[PDB]
Amino acid sequence: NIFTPIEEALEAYKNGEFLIVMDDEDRENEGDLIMAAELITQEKMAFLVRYSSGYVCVPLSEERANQLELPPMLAGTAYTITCDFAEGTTTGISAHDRALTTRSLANPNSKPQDFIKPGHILPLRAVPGLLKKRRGHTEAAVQLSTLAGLQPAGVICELVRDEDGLMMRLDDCIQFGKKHGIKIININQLVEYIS
Amino acid sequence: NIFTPIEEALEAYKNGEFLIVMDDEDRENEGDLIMAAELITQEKMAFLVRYSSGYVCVPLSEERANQLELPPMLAGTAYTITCDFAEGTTTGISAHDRALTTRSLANPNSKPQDFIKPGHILPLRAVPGLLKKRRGHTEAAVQLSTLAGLQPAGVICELVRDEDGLMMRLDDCIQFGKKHGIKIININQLVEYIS
Ligand SMILES: O=C(CO)[C@H](O)[C@H](O)COP(=O)(O)O
Ligand SMILES: O=C(CO)[C@H](O)[C@H](O)COP(=O)(O)O
Repeated sequence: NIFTPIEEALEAYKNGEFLIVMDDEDRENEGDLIMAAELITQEKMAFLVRYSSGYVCVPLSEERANQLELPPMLAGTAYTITCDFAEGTTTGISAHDRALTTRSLANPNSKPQDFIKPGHILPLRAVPGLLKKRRGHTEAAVQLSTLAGLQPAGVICELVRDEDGLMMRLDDCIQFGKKHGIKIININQLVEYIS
Repeated sequence: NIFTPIEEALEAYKNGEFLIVMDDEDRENEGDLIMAAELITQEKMAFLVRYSSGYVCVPLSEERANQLELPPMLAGTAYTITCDFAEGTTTGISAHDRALTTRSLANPNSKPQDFIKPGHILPLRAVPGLLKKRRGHTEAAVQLSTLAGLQPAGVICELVRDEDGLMMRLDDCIQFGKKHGIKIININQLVEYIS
């Protein structure tokens, strides 16, 4: 009575909804909002930023990051050099611009030269094999997109409490999901489904 | 009747208050919260994240960034490789951790090896000469800290509207300052003072 079955969650994800994603069933886990990169709108980005740390990340497969010439920031969360999609952005940081950059990272027609680096989005490199190889939120995002038949790209950020800025643990995530009509899943659940 | 005189603003800054900082007097300017890096607490970081884009940046002088071995992210806003202060942080992204990292970047006793890279704070390299050479929010932050007799390090983020995630222009910044008891200045004002 807490977690949504995966096949129902995937349909929500396919229809451009966020999912609240926990590591497993533990009450002390902190929740992330995750949705498909190609489906994030200005309004949905505004929502994500409003209720999160605002350190908005875009999980991509290593292969896709390689195609887009987004190398690891250095040579643990696998940050690439940051970026903005050049055409149609100004400040880069706005909900509109962050959403556009995120959709562009998912778009299979995007080219390396279409992006300015550094920028205001944080792409992440998901390991090949995804959740079977690393049970990270990065791998979860790309896995969800893959299972949904979408481009292997997601967008994520950590839920934070309005009251005090503490990250939302399970109880608060359940409350947030109820208030905003967002389904909750956990990574263990996803691993079980694909295994 | 909008902008606080610089000497009064500096005293507020010295006492660990944020300032709302605009480029000049134009009503279309978007506002940033800026405060001294060494003075930011868990609670003040929570506040900054709550009302901003959450893409929290820490302006440092080039000399200080060089000392801390924080090279430009690539070889426009001058991002360095991101970082977390290692000791006393866990997730890096929490208000507590982001605040600690920010204070640590200001601390003249901090050493390069004290930080993990990449991380969850975005240090920025302010150009030598600060606002006399580049009228950026990066240079403004380091200038304010310098004028306040503090370490040449600040912390900044863009104010965003709760309603729709649009960046706060002047009118909304005035409202925000009144609601939260935060003074407003502009960069042109600061340039005039130092010139
Ligand atoms: O959720 C997170 C860590 O709690 C962050 O969103 C991170 O950017 C990606 O997570 P991971 O390192 O688990 O892939
Ligand atoms: O305020 C900003 C741009 O509007 C951002 O905070 C940026 O990180 C630093 O600004 P600048 O490039 O002006 O130094």
